[PDB]
Amino acid sequence: KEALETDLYKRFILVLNEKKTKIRSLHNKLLNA
Amino acid sequence: KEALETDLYKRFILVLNEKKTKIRSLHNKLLNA
Amino acid sequence: CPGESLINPGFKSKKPAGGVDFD
Amino acid sequence: SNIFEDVEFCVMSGTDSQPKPDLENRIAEFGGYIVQNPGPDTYCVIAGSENIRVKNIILSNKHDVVKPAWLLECFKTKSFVPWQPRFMIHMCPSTKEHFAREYDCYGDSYFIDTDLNQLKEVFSGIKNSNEQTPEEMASLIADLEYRYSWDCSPLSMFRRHTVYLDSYAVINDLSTKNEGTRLAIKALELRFHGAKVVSCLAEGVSHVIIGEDHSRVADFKAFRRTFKRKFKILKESWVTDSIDKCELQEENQYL
Amino acid sequence: YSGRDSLIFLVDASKAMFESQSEDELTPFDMSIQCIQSVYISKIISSDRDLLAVVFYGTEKDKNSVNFKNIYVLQELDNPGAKRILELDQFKGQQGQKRFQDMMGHGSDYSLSEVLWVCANLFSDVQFKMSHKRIMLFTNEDNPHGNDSAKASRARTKAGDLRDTGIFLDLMHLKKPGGFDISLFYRDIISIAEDEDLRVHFEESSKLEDLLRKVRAKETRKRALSRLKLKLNKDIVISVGIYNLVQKALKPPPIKLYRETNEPVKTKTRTFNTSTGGLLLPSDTKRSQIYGSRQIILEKEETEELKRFDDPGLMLMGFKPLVLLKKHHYLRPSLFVYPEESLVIGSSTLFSALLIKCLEKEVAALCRYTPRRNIPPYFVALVPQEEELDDQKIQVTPPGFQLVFLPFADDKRKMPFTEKIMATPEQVGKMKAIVEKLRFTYRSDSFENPVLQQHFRNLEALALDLMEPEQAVDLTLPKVEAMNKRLGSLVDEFKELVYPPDYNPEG
DNA sequence: GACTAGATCAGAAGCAGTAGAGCATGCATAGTTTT
Repeated sequence: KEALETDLYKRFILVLNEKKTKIRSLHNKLLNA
Repeated sequence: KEALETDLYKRFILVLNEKKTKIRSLHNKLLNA
Repeated sequence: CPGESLINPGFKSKKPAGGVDFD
Repeated sequence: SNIFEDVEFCVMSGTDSQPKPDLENRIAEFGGYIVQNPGPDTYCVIAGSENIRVKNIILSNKHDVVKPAWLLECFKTKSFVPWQPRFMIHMCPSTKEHFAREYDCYGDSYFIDTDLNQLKEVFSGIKNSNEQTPEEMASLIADLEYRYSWDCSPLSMFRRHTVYLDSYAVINDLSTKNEGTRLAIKALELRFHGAKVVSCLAEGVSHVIIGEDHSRVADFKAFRRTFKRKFKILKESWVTDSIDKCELQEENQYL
Repeated sequence: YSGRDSLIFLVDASKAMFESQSEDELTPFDMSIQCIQSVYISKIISSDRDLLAVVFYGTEKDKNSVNFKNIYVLQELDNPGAKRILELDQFKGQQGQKRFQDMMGHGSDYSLSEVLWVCANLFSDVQFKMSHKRIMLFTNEDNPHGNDSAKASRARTKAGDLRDTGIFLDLMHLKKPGGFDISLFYRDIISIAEDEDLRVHFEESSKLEDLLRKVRAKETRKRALSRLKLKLNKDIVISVGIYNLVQKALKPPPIKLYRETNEPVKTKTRTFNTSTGGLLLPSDTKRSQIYGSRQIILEKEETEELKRFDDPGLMLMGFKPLVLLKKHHYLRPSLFVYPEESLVIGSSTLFSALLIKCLEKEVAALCRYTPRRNIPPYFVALVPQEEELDDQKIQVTPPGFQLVFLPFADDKRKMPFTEKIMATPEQVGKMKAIVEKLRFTYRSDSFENPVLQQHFRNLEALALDLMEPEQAVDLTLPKVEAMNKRLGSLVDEFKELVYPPDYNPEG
């Protein structure tokens, strides 16, 4: 149980962080320019 | 244990669609403007 | 006849190359 | 059905349930101008087997490689479904730039919602990630639960609480384990439900479970008084009565 | 020795051939298939014009001209190819064994006489000329017919008939739980029963090791480059044959294929004039050369006439002491000159006498050599070559003459003048120690051409669709670690004694 | 009578080897330009 839960949560924080990177990049740079 | 995986996937999907709508709104509004 | 190749009759079975073998 | 009008495809994968000649025949029947060797014109390179030829095409970034499943999908729907990361395994620089805008480093995309199968495939895409430590992962999990309001889930509700047990004849001594009692199963079940079981009685302990033995209640109370932060005294019955309810019962009735 | 080799691979399909004695071991069927594939690859690389066939006995299905029962001729006698190897590959693994069982069947009765009859019929079907005819029997049942004596007699009679016809038989016995003993039945069938091949073998035959040893070098049958006339005078003439014992190996010439459909395309080069644009026959063209700010024009026929000096052959000029020949005067690979009695009768006696007397007097015959017509003559030396045999009496040096080309004055070049510096005895001794440390025995066949081996490996991988090509180990690369370990501190002493403290050879 | 089989010779095709031509890579040196 612990192994499955931690693996899934880490694997998903990776993807959410990637999307957060792109959305921050957009909202900041593409709005400033 | 046999249901925790679906429990996790449901929440992960939901957050992903919410922020996906966020980024879609950002992109569409900037492109229109 | 002795030491004959089993793949190509009429030719002697060439030994494998051993390169350099110091004494 | 001319869904494959004036297009070129090059198939170098015969190791499949359907034989390669069957693929050529189907493509020809659909109208695709099949070609036996890729060139400047070939639209793509179908290959379900990573043979030496496929690796050779991989080494040259001039051409794409599409899994055979794309052709099967095209035949089934009789429509030119666009390429997706699930099918492709190598992209020329122009295509890689093209996808980088509408898709992530992984299969998940930005402008199109996700489903269970898509997320499962994206997850299978990742290889591994083990750069974290238990404390960092626990803190991240707790922060996520607090932020997204997922504390109502049946599990992970013991995460925020550290639990100590009276499984040692003497407090703070690891050489007097009392294995062979219901306290072991209680501790293990608590940890299964997300509880952080701590083997050392640190100042950060917030929960303590005591069984039928009340001999050392005085010691626990004295330690609680000494510590700046006080931990409520609890009994093994509280967790047993709470598990069936899947909620944190009030500690006033089990102090 | 003229013709082609025809080979038939008989593989037993009994139950005992599909059982593994140990968990980590290869079943007899797997080993037989691996050997067949290795032989196929070796034949493709070495002799692609040879004929091979694959047959099975003991299967449930049947496929043959005679329509015998329980004999399936999977592949008839034909030139080897990648398609046959790929077809055989589908029986390599356990899944392959199940596929073979489903497609053909196994565990049925059989008669060896019918199998030999089918093999003979397959041999007769071939329309080419066969220099050799061979059959190999892969089996692990030393007593195929113990219950029926008549079947054994029929098999013995058929084997005798095949031997009379000129068909060689080999038994590649495979591992058996109780051991394979040839003395029960296979003494009569086997063509040759060696004295040592009579005891019970508890392990597979050693011939399988030879079969699995892949040969990746082209083998060329004996052929005479030319049949020339050696003229000791205008009246005394003998016939000789010229051979090339050493010849450089080249990659097979590339072929041009069409991209779309993958079929050969033929090329053709045509010359045309610019103004008119029509074709230009060779008779409407000439040759030019600019010397002294002038143009000299000669027809093609005259240009080829310029090279005509004398008729093809070898013209005797005299005899020279062998000490006057210089090793560092090598110009072209040497050839071999042998007698030939087909054209002139009595040449062998004169050639033998000349060879014997040249060996006795240590002299070489100087001659003028003209291989073909319209070829400028060259100067050659025929050095006697005695017959040298190794321990096993297998000839290693044939008897005859060694033809070595001698250089003209134009073939030599002038080297820049350099002052000579002689090393003292200490440095010479240190270098002698270094040389003695790295002593080794050299032979003509101790190295392989890495380029050709890599090309063959890549071609095989592409043809058979292997996951990765096999990487050939290059024996020509020096073993730096071994030399460093052996030399030890000798190199440091030599560098101290020969080089100044600040020399920096690299820069 | 009709028909076939085996021996014999020549013609033609395939393959091996050589010579001749063409196309990359380097660099050796000198010439020219810049400071």
